[PDB]
Amino acid sequence: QKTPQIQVYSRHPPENGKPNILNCYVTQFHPPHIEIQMLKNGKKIPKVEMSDMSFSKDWSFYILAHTEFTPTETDTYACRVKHDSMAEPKTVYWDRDM
Amino acid sequence: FEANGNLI
Amino acid sequence: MGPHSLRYFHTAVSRPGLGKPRFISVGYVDDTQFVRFDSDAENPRYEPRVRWMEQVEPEYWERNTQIAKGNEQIFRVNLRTALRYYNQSAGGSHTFQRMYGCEVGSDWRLLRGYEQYAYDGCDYIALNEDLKTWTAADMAALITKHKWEQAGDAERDRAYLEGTCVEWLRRYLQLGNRTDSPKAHVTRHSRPEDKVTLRCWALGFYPADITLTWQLNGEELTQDMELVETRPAGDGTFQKWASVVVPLGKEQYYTCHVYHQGLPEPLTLRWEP
Ligand SMILES: [Cl-]
Ligand SMILES: [Cl-]
Repeated sequence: QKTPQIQVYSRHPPENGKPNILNCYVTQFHPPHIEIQMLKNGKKIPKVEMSDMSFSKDWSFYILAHTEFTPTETDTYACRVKHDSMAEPKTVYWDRDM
Repeated sequence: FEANGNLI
Repeated sequence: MGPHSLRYFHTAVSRPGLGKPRFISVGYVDDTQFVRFDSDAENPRYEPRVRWMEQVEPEYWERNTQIAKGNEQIFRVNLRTALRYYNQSAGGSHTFQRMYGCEVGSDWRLLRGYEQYAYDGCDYIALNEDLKTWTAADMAALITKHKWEQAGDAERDRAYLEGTCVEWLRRYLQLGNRTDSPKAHVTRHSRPEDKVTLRCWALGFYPADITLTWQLNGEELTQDMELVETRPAGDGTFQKWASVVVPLGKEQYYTCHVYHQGLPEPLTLRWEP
């Protein structure tokens, strides 16, 4: 059992009020069963396009969740991930200042 | 174009 | 182009009580997913996952559907065999994995081949770089090494990678109708002390193979860089960042270097307001 690492990021440098792709990249986990949760101030985002799963040379699994979104100064985003290796959901918020 | 696996 | 690859990823996940295992194959040309088989449908078929595969004749899909179902069956049998080999109880869920494939250079000959399996996420057996011998990961796999050596299986796997794999890779690359160069920026970030993080970003690049290195005064770092693994941006490109911690006021003694197939020459950049 390997723990999922989570990265949250956009395609382009985020500009307040400009079309962009948010991305939640969940990786290095095992077993493959996983429900990933893209969020916006707590609420669920509908129709999150999932990539197909695959795996690395150390055999652990990789998957990308990604949506379109209009960032704002006040609005936050996050990824809580549901996996068998954890006790409870692991949360990583979007660090845009990064 | 894919290959057959092997039986362990 | 020059450097290219064709790789397939196989996974079966068992579920006793519920049904037969779920088996998936996913194919990649370079760093682009192009085909997929998923046994969790009523009449599952080999399917395209990119635009430039959608015009391929039905016979290709049918043939690869039958090969994928054969691989499903092999994985089902191996999962049962592995329970015996590892003396595991029944009823749990387990995985079996295979990765194989080829890389070619500009001459279209095989540069490097791969053929390796894992059970429950751990090395089981792998073909060595010579494509002639196996490495068993533990005592359990040692019996498979013996069976596969007696049967001459390395030769057949070798022939596939040196022939079919490399030749179909060549075919796929003629399909459809190129490299995406990285755009780089350096950002500066505060820290509690009188120091600062310089983060060097590479964006919008394909393929994913890139090198980001920082240097101090045109020489190798003494500190360790922080970095993230190269990662998909959601539109078929990749991004990466590498970072360094520097004294406030000494930012410009440090430089970021970016190497990528697309670039005429490496990029050199340093922080700049
Ligand atoms: Cl079965
Ligand atoms: Cl240094």
